[PDB]
Amino acid sequence: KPVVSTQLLLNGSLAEKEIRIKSEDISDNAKNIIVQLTKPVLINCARPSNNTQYCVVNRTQWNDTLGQVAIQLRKHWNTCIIFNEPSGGDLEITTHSFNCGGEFFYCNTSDLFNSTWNIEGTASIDGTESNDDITLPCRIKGSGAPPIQGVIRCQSNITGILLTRDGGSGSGTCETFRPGGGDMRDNWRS
Amino acid sequence: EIVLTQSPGTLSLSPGETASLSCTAASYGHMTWYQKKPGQPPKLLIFATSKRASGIPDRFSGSQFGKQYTLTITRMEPEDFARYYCQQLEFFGQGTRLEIRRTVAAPSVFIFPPSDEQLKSGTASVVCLLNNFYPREAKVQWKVDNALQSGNSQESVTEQDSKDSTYSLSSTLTLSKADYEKHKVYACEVTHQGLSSPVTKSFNRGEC
Amino acid sequence: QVQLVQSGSGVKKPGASVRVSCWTSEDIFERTELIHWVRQAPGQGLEWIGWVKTVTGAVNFGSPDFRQRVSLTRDRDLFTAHMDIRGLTQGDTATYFCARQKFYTGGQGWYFDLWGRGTLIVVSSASTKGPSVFPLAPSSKSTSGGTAALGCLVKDYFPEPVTVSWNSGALTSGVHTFPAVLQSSGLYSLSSVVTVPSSSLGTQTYICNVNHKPSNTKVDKKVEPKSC
Ligand SMILES: *[C@@H]1O[C@H](CO)[C@@H](O)[C@H](O)[C@H]1NC(C)=O
Ligand SMILES: *[C@@H]1O[C@H](CO)[C@@H](O)[C@H](O)[C@H]1NC(C)=O
Ligand SMILES: *[C@@H]1O[C@H](CO)[C@@H](O)[C@H](O)[C@H]1NC(C)=O
Repeated sequence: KPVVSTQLLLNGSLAEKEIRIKSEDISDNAKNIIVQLTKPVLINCARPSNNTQYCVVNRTQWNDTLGQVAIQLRKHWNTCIIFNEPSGGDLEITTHSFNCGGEFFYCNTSDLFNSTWNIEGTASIDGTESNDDITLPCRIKGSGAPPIQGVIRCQSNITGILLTRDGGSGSGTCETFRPGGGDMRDNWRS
Repeated sequence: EIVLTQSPGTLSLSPGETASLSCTAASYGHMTWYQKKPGQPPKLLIFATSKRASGIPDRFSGSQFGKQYTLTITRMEPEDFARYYCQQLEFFGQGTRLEIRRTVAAPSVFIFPPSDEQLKSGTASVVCLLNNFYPREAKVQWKVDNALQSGNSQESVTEQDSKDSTYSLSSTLTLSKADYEKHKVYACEVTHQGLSSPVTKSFNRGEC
Repeated sequence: QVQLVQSGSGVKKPGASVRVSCWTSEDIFERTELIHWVRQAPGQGLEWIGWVKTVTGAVNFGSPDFRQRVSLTRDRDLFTAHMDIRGLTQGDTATYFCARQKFYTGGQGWYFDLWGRGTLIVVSSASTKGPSVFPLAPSSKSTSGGTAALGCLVKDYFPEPVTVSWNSGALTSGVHTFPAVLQSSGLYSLSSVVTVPSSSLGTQTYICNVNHKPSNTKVDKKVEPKSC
C-alpha cells in the first residue's frame, strides 16, 4: 500500500501568474487543500558526514511565499491565517519525506509552518532576530544499509504545498492550516 | 456562531399526517439528515440533499429552498416518532422531536411520605407523582408550612407512552431527618394545562 | 446488517485517561475514507469530536480543547480506529460513537452510513455502591379516584444502570419506571411506580424486583399499605 501524500510537492508544475488554491470543496475540512506556487522556492538537502543531514531553504523567500499564499486563502476566508505543524499522522504527512541521491530522508518542518498572518498583510507577531536561511534537521532510514563514504547532495524546487484546514468553532477568529493530507487520487485536472 | 438552526424543536402529529422538519443553514452546503432513537445510534436518512440512504422507505424526502433544507415524512407510521438531526459538514442541528398528538389530559397527582426505615438511616424523601398527562409541559412546586421550597427537588419524566400517548413525572424533595421533624404540613402544588386551577396534595407528619 | 464494532464502556476517575476502540471487516475498512468520532452528552445533541483518515492517519478536530486532549489513530492492518482521551472531566460524561465516511467527491457533504453501538463513558469520583430500596406505599392512604398508586424508591447507587420489574414480570401494565437522576453526592436515584385498582390490594401483592449488577445487589421488596 503506497501512500501518495506529502507536505511539500517538489519539481511539479507551476501556476502561470499567481498562486492557486485548489480543493474539491474548500468548505469541507476533510478535503485536501492543494497550493500551486507561481515562483518556486529552492530547497537544498545534503549529508556531510555520518549522522548529520539537514535541508536549507532561504528564510525570506519562504516567508514571502507563505504570505502570498495567505492572501489567496483570504479570498475564501477573509481573516488572519495561521500555519501550524500537524497534530498527528504518519511519516509522509508529518514530515518532509523525500529521496536524496538514493537515501530516504525525513526532516521535520516545524519552522516552515509556524506563523500568523494578521488581517492587514503585516503578519508575523515578532520582528525576527534571525537573519539566516532556514535549517531543517533530517534523519535517514536504515536499513542497516552499508555505510556511504560520499557527500550526499540533492537539489529540488518547491512547487506546491498540501494543507488541511482546522475545523470546529472555539478556534477563534482565525482559520488555521496544517500540512496534513489524504491520498491524492484525482488531482491533475485544470 | 451559528451555522445551523433546526426547527421546530417539538412537532406533534397523528400517524398518517405528514411531518416536515426544516434546517436553515448560514451557508449553502449539502444537508444530511439522521433519525435517532434512545439507546440506538443515529440512522442515516438522507444525504446530498435529496438522496435517500440505502434501505430507507420512500416516504422520507430531502428538499431544498435557498438556504432552507427540509426533511419531509409523508405518511407517518408509528416507528417514525423519534428525534431527527440535520448535519452540514462538521455541524449538527439541535434536533427536532416527533411526538404523538392527543387531547389534553390533566395529571392525576399522588404524594408519598418518606419510608419508615428510610427515616431510620437519617434521610427523608418525599415523592410526588404526576400521572398520565398530556401535553408534556407541567410544573411542580413544593411547599412546607406554606414556604415554597427550592434546591431540594429532583425531577424526572417518562417518555411518551406506547398506547395512551401520555407522560408521567416524578418529583423528589429530599431533606435531612432533623429538618423534616421541624415542620408539620408537606404539599406539592401542580400546575398543568388540563387543570383550570392549580392542584395540591398534602399530608402531615405522624398522621397516616 | 453491517456493524462497526466498538470497545466497551467504562467508569473513569476524573483526570484519568481513556481509550475507545472501533474495528471492522477488511472489506468495509477498505471502502472507508474517514472514521469520525461523535459524542452525545445525556439530554443533549450530537457533537462532532474529530476524524482520522484511514489511508494517511491524518486528523482534525471540532475544538481546540479536543485537539489538545484527544488523539485519533488507526491500524490499517487490524482495520481499527482508536480514540484516546486524557485529563477527563465531568464534561466528558457522554456516549461516544464511531462512524464511517465512504470515499466521496468534494461537495457531497458529510454522510455517515455505518455507526457503532456507542460506548458510554462515565466520569465520576464516587465509588461503586449498592442502592437502598424504600417502598412508597398506598399514599393517602387512598385514594385518587378509585385507583391507588404505589412503587419503590431506589436510592443512592452508583453507577448506572439498575433494572426494576414488577411481580417478576407479570405486571407490566400501569408501570412507570423513571429516568434516574444524579444527586449532588455523586449517586443516582430512581423511582418506579404503578397504578392499580384500589380494591385489588388485600387481594394481590405488589413486589418490586430491583437488580443492580455492578453491586451484585438484587432485592425483591414488598409494598403494602400503611400500618395505621
Ligand atoms: C527546479 O530547478 C531544478 C534545478 O536542478 C530543476 O532540476 C527542476 O527541473 C526545476 N523544477 C522544475 C519544475 O522543473
Ligand atoms: C553512523 O556511524 C557509524 C559509522 O561507522 C555507523 O556504523 C552507525 O550505524 C551510524 N549511526 C547511526 C545509524 O545512528
Ligand atoms: C534569503 O535570505 C538571505 C539572507 O542571507 C537574503 O540575503 C536573501 O535576500 C534571501 N533570498 C532572496 C534573495 O530571496
